[PDB]
Amino acid sequence: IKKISIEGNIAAGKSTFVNILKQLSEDWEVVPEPVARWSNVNVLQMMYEKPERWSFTFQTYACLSRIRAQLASLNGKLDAEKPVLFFERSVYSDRYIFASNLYESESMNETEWTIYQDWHDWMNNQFGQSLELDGIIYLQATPETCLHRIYLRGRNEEQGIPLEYLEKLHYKHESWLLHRTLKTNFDYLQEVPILTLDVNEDFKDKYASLVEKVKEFLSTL
Amino acid sequence: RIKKISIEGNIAAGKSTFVNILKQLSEDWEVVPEPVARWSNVQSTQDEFEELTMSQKNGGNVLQMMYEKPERWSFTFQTYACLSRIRAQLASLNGKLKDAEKPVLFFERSVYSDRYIFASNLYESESMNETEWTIYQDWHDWMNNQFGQSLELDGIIYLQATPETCLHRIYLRGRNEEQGIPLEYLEKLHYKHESWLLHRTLKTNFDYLQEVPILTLDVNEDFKDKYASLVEKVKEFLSTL
Ligand SMILES: Nc1ncnc2c1ncn2[C@@H]1O[C@H](COP(=O)(O)OP(=O)(O)O)[C@@H](O)[C@H]1O
Ligand SMILES: Nc1ncnc2c1ncn2[C@@H]1O[C@H](COP(=O)(O)OP(=O)(O)O)[C@@H](O)[C@H]1O
Ligand SMILES: Nc1ncnc2c1ncn2[C@H]1C[C@H](O)[C@@H](CO)O1
Ligand SMILES: Nc1ncnc2c1ncn2[C@H]1C[C@H](O)[C@@H](CO)O1
Repeated sequence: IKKISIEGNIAAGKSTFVNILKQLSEDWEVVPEPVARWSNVNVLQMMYEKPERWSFTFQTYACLSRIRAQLASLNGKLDAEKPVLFFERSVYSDRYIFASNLYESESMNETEWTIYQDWHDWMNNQFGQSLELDGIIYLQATPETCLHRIYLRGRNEEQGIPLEYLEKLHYKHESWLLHRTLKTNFDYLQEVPILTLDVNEDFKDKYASLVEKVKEFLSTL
Repeated sequence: RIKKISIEGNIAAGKSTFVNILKQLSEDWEVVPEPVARWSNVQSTQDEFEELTMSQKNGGNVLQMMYEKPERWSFTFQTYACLSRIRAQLASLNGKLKDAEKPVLFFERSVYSDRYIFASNLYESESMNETEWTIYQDWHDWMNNQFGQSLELDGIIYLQATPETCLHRIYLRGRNEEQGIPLEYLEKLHYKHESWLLHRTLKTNFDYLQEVPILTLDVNEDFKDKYASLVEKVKEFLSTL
């Protein structure tokens, strides 16, 4: 099973795009972010209201529900010829973008962070080899595109998110995936291929061509 | 084929003492310490390069933090306490007792203590809200459907001391973080272990526990008074298995 992680900032349109991709082939399946599991255990609203209190509790639940659902979809599903499983984001995104960001903003203290890294390290050392990515698709949209789209989706918990939060997360994604300067202690990720895609335009325009590029990206793998 | 024996009892019941002495009777016996030292000095792993120039910094005390503000730090504590426990138990399960004839691996507390005794109590005491309590049980259960089976106990030895003995032995031990624990906290935990291990009425999400053999030992006495009898009882206990 070839595993692809779909990465991008909030409301760039990763659920939109991946849902579109699933249909191209029967050999293609998707692992969504468990946002409904998060809305009703509402830990998402809690952390966004009180980031200094609920940040670590969120990252734990977040990453845990992601590991669970990524593993459930390999342990079952697909006799498929050349199967691909696309992940809405990854364990690497949780830790080196969001959790790292919250730390950098002081919504996690040194203790919380250290515990979070030690849990991430262990949690991932049990599997890791099992959920290792073969490729990344970085959906690239500006902070402002992403602020507009948050308003379009209309989710109640995210309406307060300031642009400056999004710029931050945007800088982390560019550093990790475009400049490739961010260091994870998973050194295979340095030899993982990355398809960057501009998705700033309205999907009425340019969009469908992107999907043709993806069929391509997954020929070389 | 390693028999796993969990060693349970309240705080300062004397579990560390009894089982680290008890293990000298056999080379086929080894003990997995409760990783308390990791909880009072929290550290994550260092980069392969960073560690040649950087010291492993002394972390925070998430054990003190939890005592000082349980409604803030109970969830974070339970989560790490359980992770570190599992990690050590599994590591010694894969690690020790190669050339061993009748191996017994004695655990200091279990993953079930942390959930059904300690966390259960912080919930009940309102130190963890429903979300925290629900997130935690969801993690615990998952963790148990993986590495469990590999962790199943063959027995439990319950070292029974009065809340008052525990409190005394807390002062004796002199552990800084625990010095302001009131008798009432120890009372509640005593009660939880009674229901689990003596009366066996406490309702669990793991059925085999209802069947697991339990040896109850009274360790209120000065160590040397009952030592002879306790070792007798224990050995007559491992043979039933
Ligand atoms: N290219 C696009 N053009 C116009 N709207 C888009 C585009 N991509 C996504 N959207 C819309 O913006 C919102 C956020 O997209 P979504 O796929 O939910 O993002 P994510 O899952 O990455 O948070 C949704 O309303 C979606 O319909
Ligand atoms: N039977 C005993 N009589 C007098 N002191 C004891 C006895 N058993 C243990 N102690 C002391 O009580 C303290 C707590 O013991 P410890 O073995 O750390 O308990 P636990 O491991 O259950 O927390 C230590 O000072 C230990 O030396
Ligand atoms: N690992 C994470 N840490 C903090 N926040 C996260 C994380 N993953 C997803 N989110 C947020 C982004 C959107 O608000 C919403 C949709 O995924 O959930
Ligand atoms: N699972 C737990 N939950 C809350 N506290 C715990 C737990 N395990 C140990 N302790 C505390 C009690 C003693 O201070 C000391 C002995 O390990 O650490």
